[PDB]
Amino acid sequence: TVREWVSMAATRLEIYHRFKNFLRTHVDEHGHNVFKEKISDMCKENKESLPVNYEDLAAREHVLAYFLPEAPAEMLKIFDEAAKEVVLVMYPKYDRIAREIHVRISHLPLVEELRSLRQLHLNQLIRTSGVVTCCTGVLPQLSMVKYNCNKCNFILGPFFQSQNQEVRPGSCPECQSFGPFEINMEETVYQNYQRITIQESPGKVAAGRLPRSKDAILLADLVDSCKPGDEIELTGIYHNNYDGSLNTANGFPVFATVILANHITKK
Amino acid sequence: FVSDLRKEFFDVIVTERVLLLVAPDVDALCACKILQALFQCDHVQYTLVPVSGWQELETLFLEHKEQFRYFVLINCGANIDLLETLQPQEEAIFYICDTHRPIDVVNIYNDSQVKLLIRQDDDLEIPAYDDIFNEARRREIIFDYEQYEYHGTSSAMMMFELAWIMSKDSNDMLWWAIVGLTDQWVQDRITQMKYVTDVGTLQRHVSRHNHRNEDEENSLSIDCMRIAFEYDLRLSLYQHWSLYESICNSCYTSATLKLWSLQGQKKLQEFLADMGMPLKQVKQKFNSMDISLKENLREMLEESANKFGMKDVRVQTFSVQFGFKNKFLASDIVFAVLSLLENTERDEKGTDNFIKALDSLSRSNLDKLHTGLEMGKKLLCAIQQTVASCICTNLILSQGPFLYCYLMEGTPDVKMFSNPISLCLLCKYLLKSFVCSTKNKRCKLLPLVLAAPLDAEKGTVIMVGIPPEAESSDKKNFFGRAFEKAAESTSSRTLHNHFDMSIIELRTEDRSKFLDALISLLS
Ligand SMILES: [Zn+2]
Repeated sequence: TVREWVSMAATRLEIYHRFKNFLRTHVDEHGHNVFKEKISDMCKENKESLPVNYEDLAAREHVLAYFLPEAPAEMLKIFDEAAKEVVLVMYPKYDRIAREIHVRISHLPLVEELRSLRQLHLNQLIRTSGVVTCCTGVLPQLSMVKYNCNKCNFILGPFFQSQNQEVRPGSCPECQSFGPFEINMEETVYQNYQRITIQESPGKVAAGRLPRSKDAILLADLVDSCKPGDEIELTGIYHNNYDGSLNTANGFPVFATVILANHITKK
Repeated sequence: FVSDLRKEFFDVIVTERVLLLVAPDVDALCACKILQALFQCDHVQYTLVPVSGWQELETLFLEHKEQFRYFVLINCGANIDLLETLQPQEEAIFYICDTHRPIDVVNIYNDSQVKLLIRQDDDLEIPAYDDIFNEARRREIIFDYEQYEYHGTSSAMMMFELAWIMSKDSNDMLWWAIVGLTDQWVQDRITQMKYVTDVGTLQRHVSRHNHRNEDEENSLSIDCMRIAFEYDLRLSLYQHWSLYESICNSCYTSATLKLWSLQGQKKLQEFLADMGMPLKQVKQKFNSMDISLKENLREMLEESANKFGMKDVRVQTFSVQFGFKNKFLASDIVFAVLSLLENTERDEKGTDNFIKALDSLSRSNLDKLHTGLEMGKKLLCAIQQTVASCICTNLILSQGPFLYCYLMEGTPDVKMFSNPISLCLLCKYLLKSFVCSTKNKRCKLLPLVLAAPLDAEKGTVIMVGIPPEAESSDKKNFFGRAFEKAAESTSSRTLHNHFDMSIIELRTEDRSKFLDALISLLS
């Protein structure tokens, strides 16, 4: 599995160094350093999102360009860390205006349709297109929860939360008060949340068939980048989420599917 | 030429009825405040009447020529022969304390009525008495002596010295002297070296008065004036409105970064990013910004300015903190008082404009000071917009050796510049911005002659001119003499009511011939 190989510490460090070298040393057709200008424009307008084109990444690193579409989570995390390091080197004071630099992947060679997604595409970086039909408001979501212990008043460390399950607390050093654990509102870190709904294009839908739809999740800078009735090109991680209600309804164990959005382009 | 002030000036007028005539400028107002403090302390009756121009000066002298004998004039009536125009008597004694250096020769050589309080240790080249009064050599000396109109030492400093000799000096008088000096600096009437020397002198006085000691300045209560020396930034009113607007509307930062152009805006954004301050905090009011961002603002601003080609971003000035919340800088007071003096919405009751300007300088009229600060912000924004409009649309034409620009009637905020000081400030700011923007080496060392529609009904346009900009200029201006000669040559209808000969009025009809004659004369 590519996930196991990229999970290796030495492989992780090698990928980190390769991405740092790619960011620092990538000349253009005229020799200009593209990422210097990109980071300058990003920090000049107080953004926290850095776009990366897949074509030049493949041109300068084919191994990583092959690893990415198969393990899009850890690879993107390493890319984010390397980008943050490079930005901090270039702009030492940017730790005030931002706390995490995100990497957005553009021009992914593979393009699919909402009607041809099967279990083969699970946990893979896919690229689809469609028309937005629904857009909920921006709600806050728990990013890193800081559980406390009533037995000792000491507060446990951060616990990352995913969009697929409910995070549970760990173990206190010596007084094992697993039960009496709560959440404080002044140290927990939150993040923006928005769940859009995309459907097939009016022109591209088969006459005999009916339009299909899939749910997408937008977080952090991605929120409020779409409005209902807009044609978009969505790149994200196809993700599988259990839904017992559908199981009971259909009478057969079935799971819901959602897309964790990573890059959105409006055409 | 008066050598002693404790015996030849004060004691002469202690038991008499003085009449004070004060010209409309911040330095004159500060000197008047100090003189009023001394007079009220010594139980001396006086009458304070505003004087604006030569005609008003003559009329007001005629009104009170009999009721009073001793006359004191501040920042007026020293570059002309007052005796000939006023026609005074033997009893009348005129004390004159004015900053204009080209003093009239007749008033210099006279012991009857004109007892000049102007210091004799200044850079003044007095011509020989025998050469002038005892013939072509006399004309040569006249032309070599009255060529320029450079200003001199501050009146407020002389008043503070007079108070110091009498031991009746308080913190309130020192603050007024500081405000007068900073007013001279802001208008750019004194050289940088002279400003530094005067700042050193006032720093010595401040160190004398504010004799800090442990448990003496700790048990000392708040609400006592505490003037201190501060090496602060070169931004205008940056402690009242947001830092962003202060940067975008000043004169050093706007000219250096060429903020009138879009590339200037991009460079400004890069500068702010290099400093390391969020755009949200920078656009908020200075009193509501985060504490952490205001810890070492001066040093980081200086460094990031040094990277972006900005060197002289720090200047030496003073402060004041009389209470829990009140805290100002000298330039803030200068801008507020200047705005209150020259107002267009309050064009009615100009004497009341002077009254409000004078009242704003007391610690019991802070509300008027705040209104002055708001008006100064509006004035700065207006002059910045006008400068940008003039530069972008190329309304400045290099008509020979001197540049000529005319403000159209339909141009917004044109009524603000009918006033003299506003017009001068606009002229200097526009010249500096244009010099920073243009690339022609020859054009960078040329003077500017700005105009404005003074009065529509009579077809009179006000005209002004400033000396060419240079790294270390002598502040000497020859525009008055050239204007007068060109007016005589063209038989033009011009008026010299203002105490500065560089500012004259001119009819619309006589504009073209006057300009052509000036071009020919300066050639
Ligand atoms: Zn515990």
